[PDB]
Amino acid sequence: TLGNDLRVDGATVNITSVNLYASFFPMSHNTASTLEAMLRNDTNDQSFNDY
Amino acid sequence: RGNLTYRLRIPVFLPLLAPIIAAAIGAIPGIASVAIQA
Amino acid sequence: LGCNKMYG
Amino acid sequence: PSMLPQWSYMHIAGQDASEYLSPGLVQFAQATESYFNIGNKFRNPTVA
Amino acid sequence: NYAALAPRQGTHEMHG
Amino acid sequence: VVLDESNPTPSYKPVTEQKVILPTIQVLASKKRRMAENEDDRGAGSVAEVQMREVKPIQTVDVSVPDHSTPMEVVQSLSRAAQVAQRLTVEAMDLSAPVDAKPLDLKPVD
Repeated sequence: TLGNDLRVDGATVNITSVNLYASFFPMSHNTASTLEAMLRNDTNDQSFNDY
Repeated sequence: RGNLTYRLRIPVFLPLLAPIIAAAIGAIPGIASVAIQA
Repeated sequence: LGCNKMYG
Repeated sequence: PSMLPQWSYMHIAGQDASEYLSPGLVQFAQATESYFNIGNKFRNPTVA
Repeated sequence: NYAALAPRQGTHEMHG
Repeated sequence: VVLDESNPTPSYKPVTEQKVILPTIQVLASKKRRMAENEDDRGAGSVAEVQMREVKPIQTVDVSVPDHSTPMEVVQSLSRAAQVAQRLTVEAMDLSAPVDAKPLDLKPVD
């Protein structure tokens, strides 16, 4: 809440462990393979724009 | 097993005669758990 | 189906 | 830029996602929209 | 054709 | 008419001739066997075994049903099954596993 300089006030961050947690939809292997094959085509390109 | 055994001599991918015979036997009300062996 | 979300 | 204009390669002034996606992919997305929602992964132009 | 004016995506209120 | 008369199993003896299906069907009874511990051991049971025999250049099937089953009903059912097998020897059977449903959405439209 104050614009105090935490660096001189004394404050440290000691990161112990960093992990990556991914969630996979357990879709059937057949439909997942079909979706992958269809999305590997050039016309099925995913487009994203920064808000 | 049973005293009587029936024999069919059909003149003759995926086999179909054995499933057909199994389904026909299972259609009998008094017979259950048809076993297929080759 | 697509999305058209953008500032402005 | 060699094969397509940039406003078409980046879907800024091209066709809808219902028109430039594969018909099979469009059908798949509309069939699985209730629980997987592929729809927000594609962009459409919306020009003025 | 009036589609040029339309943006390209690609009155019964009376009571007391 | 009537090509094979081999009787692959010696323990079972024929009781009727190789009647033809307008394949051929032969009914074989079983010879005497060893002692049983008790009389309620032969017909006791309901499982039926359909044994497969090696192809003889024709295929032979050994179908064994429990005693209580009616011989006429068994013969008629076996004859109908043989007729069906002869007629049919498809896509309907393929539909019931290795055709899938969601994968059957790229090919129909693309």
